[PDB]
Amino acid sequence: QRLANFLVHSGNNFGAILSSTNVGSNTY
Amino acid sequence: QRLANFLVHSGNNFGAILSSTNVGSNTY
Amino acid sequence: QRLANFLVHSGNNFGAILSSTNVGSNTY
Amino acid sequence: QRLANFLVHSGNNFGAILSSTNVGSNTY
Amino acid sequence: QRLANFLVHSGNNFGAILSSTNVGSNTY
Amino acid sequence: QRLANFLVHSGNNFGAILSSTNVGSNTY
Amino acid sequence: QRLANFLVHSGNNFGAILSSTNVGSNTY
Amino acid sequence: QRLANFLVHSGNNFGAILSSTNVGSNTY
Amino acid sequence: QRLANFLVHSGNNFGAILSSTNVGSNTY
Amino acid sequence: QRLANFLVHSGNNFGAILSSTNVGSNTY
Repeated sequence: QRLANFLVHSGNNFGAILSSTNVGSNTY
Repeated sequence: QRLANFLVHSGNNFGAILSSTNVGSNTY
Repeated sequence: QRLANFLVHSGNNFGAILSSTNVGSNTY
Repeated sequence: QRLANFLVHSGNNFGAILSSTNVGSNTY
Repeated sequence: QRLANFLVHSGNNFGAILSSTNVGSNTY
Repeated sequence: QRLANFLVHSGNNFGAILSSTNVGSNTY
Repeated sequence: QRLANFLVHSGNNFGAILSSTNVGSNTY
Repeated sequence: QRLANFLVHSGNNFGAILSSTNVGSNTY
Repeated sequence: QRLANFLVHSGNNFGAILSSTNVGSNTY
Repeated sequence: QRLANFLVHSGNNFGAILSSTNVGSNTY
């Protein structure tokens, strides 16, 4: 039913790649 | 039913690539 | 039924590419 | 039903790759 | 039902790869 | 400069009240 | 400069009140 | 500079109150 | 500079109150 | 610079109060 192909070429990674990132950084 | 092909070429990554990022950064 | 081909060439990435980003940044 | 192929080529990784990262960083 | 193939090539890893990382870093 | 008064009366709460909620729910 | 008064009356709470909630729920 | 007063009255709490909650729940 | 007053009245607590909770619950 | 007053009244606590909780619960 569902098919997916992923091909990634990264030289230098400082962020997110195929990732899920959560940052609160709230202030009260 | 659903087919998807992904091909990404990144040299330097400082952000998000194929990612899901959440940032609150709320203030009360 | 649904077919999709993605080909991306990025040199330097500081933002979002094929991503979903959410930022609150609310103020109360 | 669901099929997925992942192929990643990373030279230097300082962030997240195929990962799930959570950071509170809240302030009260 | 569910099939997944993972192939990762990392040279130097300073972050997370196929990982789940949690960091509080809260302040009261 | 900025002044704000909040007064909320809730009987039963199943959603968000004075909150900031983020839901990805993306599909690739 | 900034002043804020919060007064909340909740009977039964099943959601978020004065909170910041993040849910990935992504699918690859 | 910044002043904030919080007063909360909860009878039964099943969710989040003045909290920051992060849930991955990702699928690969 | 920053001042904050918190007053919470809870009868029965099954969730989070003035807390920071992180749950991976990822699937590969 | 930073001042914070916390006053909490709990009858029965089954969750987190002024706490930081981390739960992996990942699956591979």
